[PDB]
Amino acid sequence: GPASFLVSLASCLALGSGLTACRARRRRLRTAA
Amino acid sequence: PCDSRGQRMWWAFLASSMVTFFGGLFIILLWRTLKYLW
Repeated sequence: GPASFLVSLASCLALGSGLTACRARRRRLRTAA
Repeated sequence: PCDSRGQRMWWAFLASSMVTFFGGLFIILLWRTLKYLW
């Protein structure tokens, strides 16, 4: 139980961090364009 | 075959759920107390 919950939490946090990082550089690095 | 239940081991699922819930509560309370006690 707890191990699966921790795995799901870590996966969700990693996915959120990756999506935020991808969107951040997609937006700033192309502010002029 | 059939009739695969000779006895009951219902405690396993209940123990897993209870340990998950109570471990979450205990770790949250420990985090709160550690923040309180720096």
